[PDB]
Amino acid sequence: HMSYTWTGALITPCAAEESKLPINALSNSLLRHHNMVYATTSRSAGLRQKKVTFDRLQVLDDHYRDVLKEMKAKASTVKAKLLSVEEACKLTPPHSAKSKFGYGAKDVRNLSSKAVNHIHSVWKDLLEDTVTPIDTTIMAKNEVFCVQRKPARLIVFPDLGVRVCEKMALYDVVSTLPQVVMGSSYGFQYSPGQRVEFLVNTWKSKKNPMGFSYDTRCFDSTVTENDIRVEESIYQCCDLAPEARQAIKSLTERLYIGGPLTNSKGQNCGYRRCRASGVLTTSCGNTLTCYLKASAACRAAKLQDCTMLVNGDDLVVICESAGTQEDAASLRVFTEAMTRYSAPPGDPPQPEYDLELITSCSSNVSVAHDASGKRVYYLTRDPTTPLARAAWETARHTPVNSWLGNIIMYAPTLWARMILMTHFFSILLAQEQLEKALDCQIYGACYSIEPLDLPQIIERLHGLSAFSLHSYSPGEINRVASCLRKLGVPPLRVWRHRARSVRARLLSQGGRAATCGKYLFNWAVKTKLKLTPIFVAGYSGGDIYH
Ligand SMILES: COC1=NC(=O)C(c2cc(C(C)(C)C)c(OC)c3cc(-c4ccc(NS(C)(=O)=O)cc4)cnc23)=CC1
Ligand SMILES: [Zn+2]
Repeated sequence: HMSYTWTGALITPCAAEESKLPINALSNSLLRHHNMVYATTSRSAGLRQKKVTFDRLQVLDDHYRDVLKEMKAKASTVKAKLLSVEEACKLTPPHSAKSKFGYGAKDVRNLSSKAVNHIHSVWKDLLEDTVTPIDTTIMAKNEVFCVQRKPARLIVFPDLGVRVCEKMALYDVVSTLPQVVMGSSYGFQYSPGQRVEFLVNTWKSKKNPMGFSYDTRCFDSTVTENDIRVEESIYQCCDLAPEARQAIKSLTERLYIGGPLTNSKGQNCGYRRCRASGVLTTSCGNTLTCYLKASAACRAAKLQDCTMLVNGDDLVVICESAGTQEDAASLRVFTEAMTRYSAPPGDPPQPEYDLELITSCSSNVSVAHDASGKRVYYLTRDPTTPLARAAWETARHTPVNSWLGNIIMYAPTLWARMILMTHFFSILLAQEQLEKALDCQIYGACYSIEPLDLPQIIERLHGLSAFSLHSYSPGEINRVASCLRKLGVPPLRVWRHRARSVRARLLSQGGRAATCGKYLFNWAVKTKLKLTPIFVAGYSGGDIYH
């Protein structure tokens, strides 16, 4: 039961690949230590192949089937609708991978006869064929990081035509099922603001709180045939159209369980026997399989009052502490159970006795103060990776504007407000690309956002408080400061001086730009202004556009 079998054919790119940070005129106003920032390519694919290739041994006990029986009971109350070709076509990202059968994502979005005719033949094939493995494409992702050098992550996806079919069979499923089965444990339903409220209320609900996070060493590669069939059986509990059931069974058997891996150049690289990173059910499947293994492992560990928060492969549990030694013991039992279930860790979990110390989805809770001086909890993260990607997006146009997603998801943070908002707003002013809508990614889902609508969007995700936050924790201040030192980012005082200019330039433009300057940059001025008023699921790898 190997996660992958290989032939020897290399994972090849489509176009030109850049590993070194591209430098332009705006580069130095953000980052000086350019050699620190790199992007991954198909060059490092071989190392990834080695890492992701291992044999999986599973030992399923009564807690596992007990939890599963509960999940299947909740899943049977779900009703899911079969999407139409048109409905599925409209949920396709505009810069999604083109089909091998002619047409592209925009052809799809325009409901073009060539595309719609092809989508109709794939659907017919799924309904009349449940054995033939569906061909997938293996590709190295091009992602930006800071040093300490990671090998390129892999993306395995079926043809665009198959992807519109997955949308027809499972879009309403992956959207409604995780919330029913897992309830408040399902994280992809929360805004960052509601994610905080949940965590804080959870920590406050425990007498002696204890929290930990669980990082699976390459989760996708640990997902076995069993796990994918289990997922299908969960989906099959729903009230589904007969066409949908059949389509789910064929997509599972032919695509989701495994299949052959093809490079961009058309060769066979090998065979997959685990989770495909670029399928509609990647997020949902991973969330179900993580929650199923962790809930069962919580019971195996006899963990008092387990409160989970699962997002794909990221797990955060908050429970009742039994002292640092018994808690350390319990987590070993948990890690033993998780490994038996074929979900071992990279770094084994550590008990945390302070909410602000648990690392949930590369983020953590932190405290600052509002206008009234009231202690306010918000979500932040290490600015290293966001700032390194921001540097890439200063000289290169990407299909995903990470700086835009980082401004959205981390709006009340010190770093996103001071550096990211300032830098990119001066760029948008200079180019007059302020009214131009930009494509970004949130929870793995593709979004087209008008940058001038940012104060409206931020208020709706965090509240007016995000525009009034101050007096940040010294632990947070120091993480940012040390990061600014690492990458060679100008200090915060430089950014406050720059934000005054951005704000002054923004008021002069009037309209939404004046609101942008008034709400986003109010923190920079010595004469403050009275700021007034103006989430369902995660689709990581799912190929979804809203
Ligand atoms: C640059 O654009 C950004 N867009 C985003 O959506 C976020 C973001 C933020 C957060 C918060 C803690 C701030 C709420 C996340 O946690 C829920 C997020 C969790 C994820 C996430 C994605 C995939 C998976 N699991 S998987 C690999 O597919 O199996 C698990 C979690 C993605 N983005 C998250 C940050 C930056
Ligand atoms: Zn039992």
